[PDB]
Order: sequence, then C-alpha cells, then structure tokens
Amino acid sequence: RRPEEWGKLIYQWVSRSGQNNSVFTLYELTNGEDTEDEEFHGLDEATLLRALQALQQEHKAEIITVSDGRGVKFF
Amino acid sequence: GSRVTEQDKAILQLKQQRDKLRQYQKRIAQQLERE
Repeated sequence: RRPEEWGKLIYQWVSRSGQNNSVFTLYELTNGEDTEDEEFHGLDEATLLRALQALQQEHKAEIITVSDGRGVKFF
Repeated sequence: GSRVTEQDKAILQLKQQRDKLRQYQKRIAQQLERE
C-alpha cells in the first residue's frame, strides 16, 4: 500500500454509498460505525493524514486542522 | 481560497465532542464485561 492508495480507497468510500456527509472528523473515518467494515478502519492518524494530503493536492479534499474541530471535507 | 464554511466547522466541533465521548464509552463497555 501507499498513502495515495489509501487516498483512492477512502475517496471511493465517501462517494460510493456514504454520500450524505461531506464533512468528517479524522476519528470517525477510522474508528466510526459507518466505516467499520472498510479497508481503512483502524488506519493510524499519521498515515490517514498523508492519504488526505494526497487527496487535498488533487482538490478532492480540504483538511481542517483546528483543535476545536479537526477533520476533512471531501469534494 | 478555502471551500470550508463556518457551518462545516460548526458540525465538526460538535462531531469532535461526540467522538471523544464515544472513545470513553467504548472504554466503559470494555470494562463492564471485564468483571
């Protein structure tokens, strides 16, 4: 695997099915209920952020890093 | 420029407070059966 590959998998999941939300905490992507059966559940924050950074570079995501509400929006 | 709204960030502040409580809830669930 690679962070960009993890990126490909996460973005696939946001689009295919779980399409109500555009805004996700980093925690719920890896430890939430809706993603429990996905290949990226349990993925560490560090690698998740690098996955999301590759997505952000392709304009598919914008990361929110403020401590009062960390997470990511997908486009 | 940013494509994230004040509304988007407001969801996230609440979803974060939810998340941290969920982490403690899971820890309790685990302990309830531990004994």
